[PDB]
Amino acid sequence: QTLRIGYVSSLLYGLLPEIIYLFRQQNPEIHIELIECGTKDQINALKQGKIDLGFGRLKITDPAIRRIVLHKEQLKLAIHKHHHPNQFAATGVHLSQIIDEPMLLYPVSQKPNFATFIQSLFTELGLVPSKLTEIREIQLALGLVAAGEGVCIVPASAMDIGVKNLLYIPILDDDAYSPISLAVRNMDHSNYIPKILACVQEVFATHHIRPLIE
Amino acid sequence: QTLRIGYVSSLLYGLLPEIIYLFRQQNPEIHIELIECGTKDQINALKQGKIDLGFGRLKITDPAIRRIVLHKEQLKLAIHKHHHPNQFAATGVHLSQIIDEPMLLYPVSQKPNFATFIQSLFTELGLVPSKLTEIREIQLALGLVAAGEGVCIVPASAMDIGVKNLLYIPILDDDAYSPISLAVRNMDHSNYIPKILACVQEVFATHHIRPLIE
Ligand SMILES: [Cl-]
Ligand SMILES: [Cl-]
Repeated sequence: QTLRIGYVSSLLYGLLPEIIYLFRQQNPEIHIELIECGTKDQINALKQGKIDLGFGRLKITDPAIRRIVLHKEQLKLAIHKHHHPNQFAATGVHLSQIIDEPMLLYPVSQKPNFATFIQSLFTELGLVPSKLTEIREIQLALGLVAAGEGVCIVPASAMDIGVKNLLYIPILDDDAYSPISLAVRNMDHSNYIPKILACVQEVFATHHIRPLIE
Repeated sequence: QTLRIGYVSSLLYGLLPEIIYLFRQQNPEIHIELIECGTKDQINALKQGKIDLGFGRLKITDPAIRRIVLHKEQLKLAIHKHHHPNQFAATGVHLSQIIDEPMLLYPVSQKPNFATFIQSLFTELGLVPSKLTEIREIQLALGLVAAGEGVCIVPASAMDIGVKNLLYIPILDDDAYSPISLAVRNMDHSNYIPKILACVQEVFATHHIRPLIE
């Protein structure tokens, strides 16, 4: 049997690869195909049987799809380490403090996506970012911050991406988090679902994190 | 005036963003456009005036293009930290030791590219890698190593990419390095060329590295 798992790349800096690695060692018989797939696109891919599991980073719902929320990652503002030493405290900023700053969004894809999500955080607060640029993928955006192209809001795990000379400052607003979720077809009764969820639990426990399931 | 700079993303984990940042602060008047462009594609882009500077990671020559070699990055084998504890010594491996291992190449693009370069290192030694898979971009490949998909040869600066649970082992063969080079049109006499080269020198000196120029 072949298990097709959709994922977004920003999740590769967190616990997901560990989870897949553990699943694989526990289930060596199963052939695993990892497939890069945007969060919205995972819905249709699941429906059409092109993937069996979808790991995504923003909330999208569908009646045919069960969304299993694993964890909420706090958002951070990535800045060049010498950018605004006084007005951007290391203890954190509110989104209201950064509307004047050149801001990098990601990815470049058909919307809705993480770029529209981040924009919505401002919109629901009645804030308007003054300059937005859409960048292909998160790692590029962080590279461009270091090169002097402004600021970029990222999930906590992106703090470890190896771009030099950055600081990652907490975003203080309540709604500023990215949910890590696992999507599956509602009428899929395969044993790989409880098996992968068991692996999620083992890895989270290893790291002293309680997942939002159980 | 607008300065168009081509780059490959793997260079964002090294000194390049610092260099661009310094250039920018020293030359605030100049508008800078950073453009993602493969190393071979930078040749034609320079010729057609679509970029003015091309930062690449493999050796490609053209009579109309001046190639300025800045630095040579040693290659490393990225492995899951528990993969072959005895046969892959942390002190280093020869390419001959890894031909049986599932190997991830990158990027997926029209050849020649870094994937064909890495393949050529084996070929010139009379070695044949048993299983090669081409992956879209370096960060994905490293994520897939962590998830259990095998091994991946990367430049030294990619050791800092934030994928968890990897080890990066020296490749011992003499030809196993990636040259960082700056490409320009031979008949381009703009002052941004000596200016960016001066910035390269300042940043390298900051890091106690002697560049291969001067
Ligand atoms: Cl992205
Ligand atoms: Cl790449």
